[PDB]
Amino acid sequence: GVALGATRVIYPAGQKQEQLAVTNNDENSTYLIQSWVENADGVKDGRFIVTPPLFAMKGKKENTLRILDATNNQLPQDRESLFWMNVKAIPSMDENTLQLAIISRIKLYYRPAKLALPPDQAAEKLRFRRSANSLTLINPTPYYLTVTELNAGTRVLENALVPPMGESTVKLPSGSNITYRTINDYGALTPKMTGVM
Amino acid sequence: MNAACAVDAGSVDQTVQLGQVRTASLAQEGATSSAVGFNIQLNDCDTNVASKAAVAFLGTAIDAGHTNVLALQSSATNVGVQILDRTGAALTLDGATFSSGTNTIPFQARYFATGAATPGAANADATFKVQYQ
Repeated sequence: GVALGATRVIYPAGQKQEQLAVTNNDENSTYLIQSWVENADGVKDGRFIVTPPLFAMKGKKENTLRILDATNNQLPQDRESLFWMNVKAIPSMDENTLQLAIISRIKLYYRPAKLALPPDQAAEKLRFRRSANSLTLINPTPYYLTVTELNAGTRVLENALVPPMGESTVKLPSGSNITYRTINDYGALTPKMTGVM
Repeated sequence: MNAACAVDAGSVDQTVQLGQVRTASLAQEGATSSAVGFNIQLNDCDTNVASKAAVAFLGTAIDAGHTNVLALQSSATNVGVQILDRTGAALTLDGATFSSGTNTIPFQARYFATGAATPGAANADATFKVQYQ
């Protein structure tokens, strides 16, 4: 039963390392743990180093992964960059069976040091434009917005990941009153916010 | 404050028991066996973290014709394993087919024949992908 200490990692520009806990809650199971970082394209990026990239957990254990900035200061400095932290748990072996490795994937936001807007004010700047048969979420802020519990009047819409100074586009069932929550840096749901399409 | 989930298929080492391969039920291509149920557990986490997650599978297809039929590990042949959702619907193995008791994800598994199945044991591997919101 391998788990992670967070659902996302905020990496502030300037830090030599970032830490993420990995655990196994099962005394009976033994796991090989393989970890790596991918970009927004799902391509294995050498821009963030994880140590140990490979290690073993024989039973109930906790190990701390170290996430290292190897970006050579080449990422954008006016917005967050999206990366994906990948942690694969490979179980020790055993009659007709299916056996599974488990990949936990969590967001890794590289966050530059001098953004004007405080992260806590970002979610309230989200704008919604109506098209023909769709709804476009407009993000004017430098932060990735994970939008969830999106409602248009009475109908419940799909969840969206709206990129900084960019946009995302869900489908509409065809109300004007919009409600939505987002997930903060601590992986917690914000209260209900209202919008206008 | 919120941690990810402790993932568990089966009871130990992510190991799921399959039924036996009866060749007389899998005599032709397209033939399927009975489906065994299994659960994947997302433990030790907030119930809104677990439910709001997007899950997918990833494995080697049996052939190009059957991309949702998982191959075997040699030793029965002409047959692989297929993974179904809660109600009996096959799922992909390309690792890009999401999306979303407590914190249980119910699945089924069954054998998909690609021809006259030869007797032998069926042991299959795959990877389960949990991606958090």
